[PDB]
Amino acid sequence: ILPDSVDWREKGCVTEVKYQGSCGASWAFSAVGALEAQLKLKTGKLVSLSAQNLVDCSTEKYGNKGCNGGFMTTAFQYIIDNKGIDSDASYPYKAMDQKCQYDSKYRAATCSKYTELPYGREDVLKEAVANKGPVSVGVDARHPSFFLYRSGVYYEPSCTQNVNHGVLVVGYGDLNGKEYWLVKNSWGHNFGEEGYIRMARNKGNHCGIASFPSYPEILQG
Ligand SMILES: CS(=O)(=O)N1CCc2c(c(-c3ccc(Cl)c(C#Cc4cccc(CNCc5ccccc5)c4)c3)nn2CCCN2CCOCC2)C1
Repeated sequence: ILPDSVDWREKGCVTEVKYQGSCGASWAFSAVGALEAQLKLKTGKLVSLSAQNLVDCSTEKYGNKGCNGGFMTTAFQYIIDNKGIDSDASYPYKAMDQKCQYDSKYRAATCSKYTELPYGREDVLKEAVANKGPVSVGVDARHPSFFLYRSGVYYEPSCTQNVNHGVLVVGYGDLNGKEYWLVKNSWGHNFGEEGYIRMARNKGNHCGIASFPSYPEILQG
């Protein structure tokens, strides 16, 4: 039924790794990354979407607090309600809270719907990654080992299933008997493997990778 390995970068569905800096905007980068892939699949164009638009505009009404944190689910609902999100090129990332400056002239995507997956189900997450595209997730990143990660399949014995950092699952695989999730972070290219981390998969929802998964869709019409 499902492929043993997936890597959506190979289909040209994933934009360059971004750098969040001192603004706690991982939630926004995680949401735009998932939508960028659906935009590519639908239109054939790969376009970075504006994380800053989410930080500045998907705020208290959506239970978000910009650089202090937020949620991918309500970021998607903002895009739905707003009938768009701007390109990153038109509305670039400044790592600061700003006045909402959404301009529909520069709309680069819409969102038709989003779907939340069941907590802790790594099987369901695997299916969504294979059959839908990259999936927005949270992870527990409050361990020095995460910040210091350079390469390999990451396993942190003190990790919890409680999440605090948004990332994007762009694939999965197995390196000689160690299964992993292929994860895009937003701490620049100097983090991990060119901005990516391979995180232990089917090890009991390691670091809460499958705790709160969601993905958007852009439908024909
Ligand atoms: C602990 S937990 O794991 O048990 N869990 C408690 C329940 C929970 C968590 C996450 C979640 C999923 C994915 C991510 Cl990436 C994050 C995150 C994060 C993050 C990223 C950067 C910075 C901070 C710092 N935080 C401060 C803050 C204050 C105010 C708002 C936001 C952030 C947090 C959280 N989803 N759900 C369920 C949805 C809750 N609802 C969201 C609203 O309306 C609809 C319902 C966390």
